[PDB]
Amino acid sequence: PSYKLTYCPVKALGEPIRFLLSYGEKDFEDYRFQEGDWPNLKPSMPFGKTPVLEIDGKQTHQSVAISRYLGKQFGLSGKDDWENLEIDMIVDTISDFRAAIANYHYDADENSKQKKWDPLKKETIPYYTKKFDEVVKANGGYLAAGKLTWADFYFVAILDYLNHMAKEDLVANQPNLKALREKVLGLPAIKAWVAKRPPTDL
Amino acid sequence: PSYKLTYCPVKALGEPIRFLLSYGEKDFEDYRFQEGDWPNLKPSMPFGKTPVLEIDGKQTHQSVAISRYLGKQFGLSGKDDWENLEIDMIVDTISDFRAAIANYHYDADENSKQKKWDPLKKETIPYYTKKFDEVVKANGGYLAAGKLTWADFYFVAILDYLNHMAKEDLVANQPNLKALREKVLGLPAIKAWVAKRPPTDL
Repeated sequence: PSYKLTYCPVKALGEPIRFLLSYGEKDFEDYRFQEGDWPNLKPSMPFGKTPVLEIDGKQTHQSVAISRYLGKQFGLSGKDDWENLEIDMIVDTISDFRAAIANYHYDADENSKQKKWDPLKKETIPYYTKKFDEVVKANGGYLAAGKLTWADFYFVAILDYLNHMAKEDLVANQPNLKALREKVLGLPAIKAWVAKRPPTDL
Repeated sequence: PSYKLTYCPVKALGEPIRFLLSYGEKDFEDYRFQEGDWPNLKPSMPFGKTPVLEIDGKQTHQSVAISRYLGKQFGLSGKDDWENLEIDMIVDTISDFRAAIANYHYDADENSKQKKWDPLKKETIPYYTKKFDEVVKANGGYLAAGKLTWADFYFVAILDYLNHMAKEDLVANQPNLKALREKVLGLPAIKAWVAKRPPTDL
């Protein structure tokens, strides 16, 4: 169909969608709006945020919801309700992890922000990176359902965004996560997209 | 099929699951841990948080992922992929709304917290409540897919928690949302549950 993605000129929450559409070998317009273009676009987005993926004229939003839908379209979802649960559960956990990082990163009060630095690095980050690595090992190198799913694509696609905010390489000391990253980035459709895409830090 | 729910002695993020199980005419152990016991429970949860739902022994977590699953079990999901996407998008949007509220409410610094009050009350709350009201009206009194779905159970179940944090009845002046609440709370299984459940401010 006709796909048009609208998002920031970075990877972040748009990248999982770009990863998935690529893997599905679907052509899509990759519209990246300029900084001064946003006040113009915001009012026409369903809840004033992006990513927004137009699918045959119809607006869709929410990076996770879209990723799940596209996952089912391209054969990357569970075989049954329970596998889809396992996928959904771990991705919402990725979101919790992102929220913990973003809570420091986007904090506008320097005093309060600095207060969150130590806890993030000393408790939160080590905890999740470990738990996630355990989960990956337990599924034989995947995040859920003992196989490659749209969660692996979502996770790896936003990883640079997570690293940038956390100011560290989150999977460097986590071998199963590191291998999952290498694996997903190693898939041809992704490898091909990654060599094409604009380089950004997020 | 056995069910055992583990969560705080409040409504909040556990309530959606209690609502759906009730609606599905399923008995379940509603375990509510005491404050002093949490330090020892935490490590036994998949990622150190509740709600956790044991489904025939198998642990599940993440309020939204669990609700999507149960919703499909009890005939409260989409007829196809597009409809389930529609439901998914509106629920993740509710999560965004909750995060904006929670950002103020859990701000431990009275200085940063106060900066967040006015924007929350003047911009965020009116924005989301009006938008959700439009959607519910445009869907004939439901949050998605023109029919009752698990989105409606999720929204109404957490609404008190949202009201407590926002320090106001958020739907008091949104008639389509107010009618949705009364509709869900009206349901026999819910009404029975609401009468039976321990009462809390959130």
